[PDB]
Amino acid sequence: ASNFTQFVLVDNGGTGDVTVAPSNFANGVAEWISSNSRSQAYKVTCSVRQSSAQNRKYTIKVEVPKVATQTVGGVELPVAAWRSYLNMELTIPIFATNSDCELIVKAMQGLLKDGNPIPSAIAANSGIY
Amino acid sequence: ASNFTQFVLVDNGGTGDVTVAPSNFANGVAEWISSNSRSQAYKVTCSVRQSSAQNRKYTIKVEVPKVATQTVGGVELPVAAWRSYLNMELTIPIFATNSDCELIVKAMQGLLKDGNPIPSAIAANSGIY
Amino acid sequence: ASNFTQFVLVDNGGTGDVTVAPSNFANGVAEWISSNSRSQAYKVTCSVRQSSAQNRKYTIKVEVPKVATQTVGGVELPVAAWRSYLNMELTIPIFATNSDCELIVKAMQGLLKDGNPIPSAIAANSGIY
Amino acid sequence: ASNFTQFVLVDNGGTGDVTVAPSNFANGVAEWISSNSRSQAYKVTCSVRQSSAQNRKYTIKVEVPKVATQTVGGVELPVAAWRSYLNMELTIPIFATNSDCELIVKAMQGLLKDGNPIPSAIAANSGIY
Amino acid sequence: ASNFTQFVLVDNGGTGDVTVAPSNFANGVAEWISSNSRSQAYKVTCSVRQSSAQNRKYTIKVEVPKVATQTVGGVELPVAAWRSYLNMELTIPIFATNSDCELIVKAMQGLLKDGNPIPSAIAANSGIY
Amino acid sequence: ASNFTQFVLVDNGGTGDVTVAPSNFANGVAEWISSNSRSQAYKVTCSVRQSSAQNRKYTIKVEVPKVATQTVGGVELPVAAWRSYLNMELTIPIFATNSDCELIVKAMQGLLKDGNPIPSAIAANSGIY
Repeated sequence: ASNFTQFVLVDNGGTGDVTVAPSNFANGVAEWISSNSRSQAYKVTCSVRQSSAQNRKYTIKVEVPKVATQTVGGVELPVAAWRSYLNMELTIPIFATNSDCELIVKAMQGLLKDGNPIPSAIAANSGIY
Repeated sequence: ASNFTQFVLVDNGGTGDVTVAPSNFANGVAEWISSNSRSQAYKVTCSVRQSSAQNRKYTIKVEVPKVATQTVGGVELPVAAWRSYLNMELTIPIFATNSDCELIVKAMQGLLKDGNPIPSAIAANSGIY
Repeated sequence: ASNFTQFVLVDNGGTGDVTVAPSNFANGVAEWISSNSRSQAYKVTCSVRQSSAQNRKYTIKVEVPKVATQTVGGVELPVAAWRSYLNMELTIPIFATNSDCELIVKAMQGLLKDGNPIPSAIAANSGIY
Repeated sequence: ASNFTQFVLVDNGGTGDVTVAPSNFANGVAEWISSNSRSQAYKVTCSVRQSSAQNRKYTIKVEVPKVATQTVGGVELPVAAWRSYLNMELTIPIFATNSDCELIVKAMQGLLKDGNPIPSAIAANSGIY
Repeated sequence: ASNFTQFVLVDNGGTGDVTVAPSNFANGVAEWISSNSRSQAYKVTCSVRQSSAQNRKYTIKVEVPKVATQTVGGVELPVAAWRSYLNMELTIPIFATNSDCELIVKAMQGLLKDGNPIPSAIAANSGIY
Repeated sequence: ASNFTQFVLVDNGGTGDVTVAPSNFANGVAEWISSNSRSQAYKVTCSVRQSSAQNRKYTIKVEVPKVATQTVGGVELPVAAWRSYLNMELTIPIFATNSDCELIVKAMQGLLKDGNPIPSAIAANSGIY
């Protein structure tokens, strides 16, 4: 069941979608990037290992470019002002079955579903109030 | 209106859905828990802070329990056999607009969407290859 | 093309086969793991290195679990009652051609072919008699 | 009945097979040797012992020669230019049944089956890629 | 689709072409080798890393052997009389777009094109004058 | 056989080609540049020497400007953000003949030929996957 394929990272209704495609598999770490320069591209990485005696840990990183007032192909500095970073670590005990892992995935999807407090706060440049 | 509202963490189609409701805002950490004992409850937390002069960081955590009944000293108690922990750290520059933040949210949603490589690998107890 | 793919480790006809899938490639050690619970999963690893100026060395390991349920204090977990461990080391001089390597592989396959003394002894809980 | 018999180590169709024959059983180590010159012969050994109170351990070794003629000072001798060495150790708990042992054997056979990653890598003078 | 595929390193017009095929990806270094013994094989390696915060560096290496047969202790072995080593280091800023990288590739191709000064000098065992 | 002449570094089908012409021969090091400012020009350098007792080494350097969003004739800073560097060293044993050197040149051309993994990865801002 090979799964290292391109996918739509940002869905805009079919027109203007952001697709990321495989770009590196060194050290077993899967990497996707969009069709941009490295400084302006969307980037996704994922790897999994045995973190402890009874846990496995998925390490997932996503980089998102700032698009407002962007100059496509230009040199934008400082780097920290134009990019957002997501560092996500999912720790799963070795006892969890496929059904348990499906439940965990559903939990993450519900956490980030549109209209829910966490995505609403992030999208509104706000905290919890 | 306040964004600190209850939401469906795990959507099973209307029956058996896991709902978490606001439970604490002490020390600046927003907390949600399911309607269970603290030993067996689902948990969601979220906080935001000025990580540096020009960046803001969201810290989001979710706990998924595997419930069980444990006999301790001849008495049965509701416990969790194990818990799966999700830890998310999201750093956003202060220069990001609302549209940029919406792009970040859509990126995360597309990352965790059903059928995509990372959720498929997590549900299948496997890495990316 | 790529040989870091999933393959059938145990061929139980057409139904009930044990398939292992790539999970990790850290430190140049390829690792395959079967699906469902990690505590009960099969494991295969392989790595190759230049052991001396004139020799290359393969290190191959396989773990076969006996699946069982553990119940301690009323809490049930999926575990391996015990595991069987295979450790293989194969040394091949740099002078060996592809034909020589194919001959070595055929030698190993004939070593483990059904009806031969060593697989018969292993399958019968017996030694050489 | 007896498993200390001659068997085909390398199956080159029907003509040119490499057969090894019993030669020695000293110190509980069974040894097979192919015919013609000992300096150029194939070698297979196998022994089993109680490694711990709960484990039995098989030690299996195979030597594959590269046949050549050595000429020193005008005197010609049949020698092995070099040898490939396989060392296998398999540990099986005393609790394993005959069915469990057959499963272990099938696991090894599937490990070395043609088209699988590890035999392909060995036969192609290659690692995992 | 994966870009880790075999390719013709030396094009002789269809007969006698030197082909290298993927052979290893351990430790993040992609390796290609020709269908020969390791002692006499052609070799290509390639790796990429974040050399600094704003630059990426490709490290590309090629080995061209001059094959021979050496008598060692009265036994003839396949060796390389000598090897020619090519070492390429290519540093690219993260701000470079795909078109910029295509310009880099075209520059290298034009640099090594038949009839040009540098390849003519290399083929003629001479410098530039 | 004088060979220090201008050549097409980047071929764009005859229109828009990038030509580099001789610009310096100090210290015996041949240098080519395009018709630009030194900060924005293509630059090629080449020299050869006896590197060791049994090896000669060609040292070849190429500088490529970032063209996307370029301001022709402008002051672009930092320098490291607008230029890519190739450092290529070819080591050839003193025993190699003209035919061997032609083979080495063919190897380099095949390495960098369009459609092959290394140029594809470089042009796609990607590694090996």
